[PDB]
Amino acid sequence: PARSVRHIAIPAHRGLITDRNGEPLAVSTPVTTLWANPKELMTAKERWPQLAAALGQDTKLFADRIEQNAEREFIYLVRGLTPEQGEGVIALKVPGVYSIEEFRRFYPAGEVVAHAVGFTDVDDRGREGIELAFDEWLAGVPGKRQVLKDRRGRVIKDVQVTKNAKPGKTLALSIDLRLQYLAHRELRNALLENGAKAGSLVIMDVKTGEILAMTNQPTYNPNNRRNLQPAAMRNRAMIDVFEPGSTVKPFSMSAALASGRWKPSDIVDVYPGTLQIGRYTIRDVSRNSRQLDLTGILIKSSNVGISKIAFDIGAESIYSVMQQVGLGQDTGLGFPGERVGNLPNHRKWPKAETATLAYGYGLSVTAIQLAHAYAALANDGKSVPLSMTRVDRVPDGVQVISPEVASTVQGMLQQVVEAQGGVFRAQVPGYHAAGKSGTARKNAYRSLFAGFAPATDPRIAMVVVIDEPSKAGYFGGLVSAPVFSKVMAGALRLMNVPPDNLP
Repeated sequence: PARSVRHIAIPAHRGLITDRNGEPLAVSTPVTTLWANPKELMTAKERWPQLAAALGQDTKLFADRIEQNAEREFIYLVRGLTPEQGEGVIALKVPGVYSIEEFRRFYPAGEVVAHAVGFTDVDDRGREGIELAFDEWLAGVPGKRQVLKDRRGRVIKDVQVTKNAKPGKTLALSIDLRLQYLAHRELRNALLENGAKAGSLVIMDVKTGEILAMTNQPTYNPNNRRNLQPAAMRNRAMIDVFEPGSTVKPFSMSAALASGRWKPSDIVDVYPGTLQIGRYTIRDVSRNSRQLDLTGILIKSSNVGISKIAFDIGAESIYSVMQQVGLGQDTGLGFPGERVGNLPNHRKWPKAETATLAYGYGLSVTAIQLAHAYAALANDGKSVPLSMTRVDRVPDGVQVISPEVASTVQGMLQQVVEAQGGVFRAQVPGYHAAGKSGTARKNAYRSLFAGFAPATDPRIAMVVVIDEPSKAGYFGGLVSAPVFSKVMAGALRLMNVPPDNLP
């Protein structure tokens, strides 16, 4: 053809991702892509080696790429390039060679919030994390303009803009970058201290449903993804599913206290620390007990004690609490690769399954779902939907556990924390804290700690997961208690929460 009118897309600026206080997490930054019109280059062959060398490219390979891509009017040369870096190559005045400003994401907090924020592909489209989940919101709408191209498809005239570009929208996450740094730093130190391979830490605001922090290890620099492995890319808090084990006993206990049949001072005989159910044997972590009250069943974490309570109240009451606080359920966050786990139902709950459910072997959950469940218990038994975006108007939420029962369980979990002395305590200085440790079998396990503070008027729920630690104590869950202590202490101070353990 002697001429053609073509479309050129006008790229939109992608919206700013910030933390809840407007700290930048994902910023569209100007980049200059040197591009070439092969069809024009074929007229200036004596310039090629100076160009090649200016692109660090091999003179013969470059001359080859230009001969092969010859009946083409566009090739990329250096799609990275900064504002200026093209100007030095453009100063060469080679015919068929061009610079443009595009946009490319920069992630100022880097590895600290890699999994939450995610990243864009080389086409500036969401690939992982928030970047993918909110791609439409952030992307905006490419503009378009009509150009008249000569017989090489090079622009002679701009005819009209047919559509102006619409910038993408700013997005404020729920994430508090100050708490995220604290969590990231303290999880990394715990994994080193404890010789562990991986882990997760989730912080939630129990009143708003907001995810204040979500850190996984290992992590990755989203600015430099060259030699990344699947291990480091794994958003474990949302995709690793596990049996919550001892950490769900508080839900079983909530069902017991709602039933009309149990009070905290009631006694169960758990001797001799086993209970046979046909061919299955329930076995306690410690087997030195006879009578325990309901608080003691959580302090000792007796599987037999919670199983005997379950047989009495029926699995259906326990299933119903676990379902209502979201265990094995869709969070609605629509994060890419987010797992829902599994909360088995039955018409007729068999005896083995009644017990296993009650001590957290019947089901599978994510660290996010476990944090959300603890939020409901901390929030006087009211569940508030999860958010990874800043919550200005708090949704209604659902009363799933009576405030009275929630208050009683909170007080039992404070006693669980007060029972542990020494270096593996979850005790939070200046505050009353509440929580339950646990292990999940994968020999190897995940160390779990779930809790909330302040215990008498809760603000923050936290789940710690430490994947195969090497600190081989009898109680593997306690490896996660000091991390909870340090990160809870820091989070309450950063959020100016008044101490509830004064003299």
